[PDB]
Formats: sequence, structure tokens, C-alpha cells
Amino acid sequence: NRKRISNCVADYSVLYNSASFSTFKCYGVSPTKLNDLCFTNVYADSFVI
Amino acid sequence: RGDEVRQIAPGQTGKIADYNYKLPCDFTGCVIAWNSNNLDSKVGGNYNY
Ligand SMILES: CCCCC/C=C\C/C=C/CCCCCCCC(=O)O
Repeated sequence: NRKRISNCVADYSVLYNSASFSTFKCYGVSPTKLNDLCFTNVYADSFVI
Repeated sequence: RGDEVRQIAPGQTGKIADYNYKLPCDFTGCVIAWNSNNLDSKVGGNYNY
């Protein structure tokens, strides 16, 4: 499932309360800079494996 | 937590990396981690950590 994300603020500190992620790997960008950037056309591809 | 061991590394983000324990990228040294379920977990929940 591909979902478009647009016109929003990506705080992603609301995920700390509940969500725990086994793997989280970022390509083309350092994880420390994600709070200081804007993203042009964002798509979330979701599935289960 | 087990899922947060990946956060103990240079240039990582997450609750542990951001708010609890942060590593430099000019970090010379070794990170070691091992499961301790038989020690640090008890019935009813170990809430000392
Ligand atoms: C569903 C909306 C997503 C839109 C965000 C778009 C770009 C920003 C990417 C942000 C990182 C994803 C969240 C990871 C949370 C940190 C996990 C951790 O504790 O290590």
C-alpha cells in the first residue's frame, strides 16, 4: 500500500511514547538531520513480511 | 530495550540516542550488548529500569 504524505509537520517524537522499531535505516540522509529538513514528495509504502 | 540496541551507535536518532545516551561520531571504542532476560526481568514486571 502506497500512501501520499503532504502538508504536515514531521515531529516523529510522538512515536517515542508507544512505537518501538526493530529496524530503522535511512539512506541518503543522516538520522540526526531529519528534524532540520523539508521533504518534497513523501510516500509511505506499507506491508507485512 | 532490545529494539533500542541499534540506537547505541554514532549518528543515531531515537529516544535513547536523543534524550538518554548520545555517542560522538569521533568515537573510538567498542559497543557491546547482550540479552539479560534471565537477570533483569521478573514476573509481574521489573520497573527498576
Ligand atoms: C507517516 C508520516 C511520515 C512522514 C515523515 C517523512 C520524513 C521524515 C522521516 C522521519 C523518520 C521516521 C520516524 C522514525 C522515528 C524514530 C525511531 C527511533 O526511535 O529510532
